[PDB]
Amino acid sequence: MAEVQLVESGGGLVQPGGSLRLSCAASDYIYRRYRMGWYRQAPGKGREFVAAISGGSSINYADSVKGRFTISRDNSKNTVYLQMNSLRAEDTAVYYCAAYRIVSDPRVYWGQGTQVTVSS
Repeated sequence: MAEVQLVESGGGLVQPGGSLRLSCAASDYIYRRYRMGWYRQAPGKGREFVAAISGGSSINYADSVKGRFTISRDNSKNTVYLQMNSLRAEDTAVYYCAAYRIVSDPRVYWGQGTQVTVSS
């Protein structure tokens, strides 16, 4: 059998113009072959794409974060990072890591989310 685990950290409270760095640590099964993405959801709104990496396609960013957020990964730690710069109040949301491999797995795996609050 294989273990599936996604662990997010790095959320917190900052002011407009501030910055954060989120991390998503994945089990080996997931990290070696799945596309890994960040999504976010504010209360009352739908969940939306932020950025993604790996899984056989190139890095992709949502329009609303291009140039301000940067996704990367460290194979020695099985971890994906989201460097978040120039934060705006409208970036306030729960940020979720997700893993998906649509050619071979009918399941999307989600972390439980980390809260990002941008408030003056």
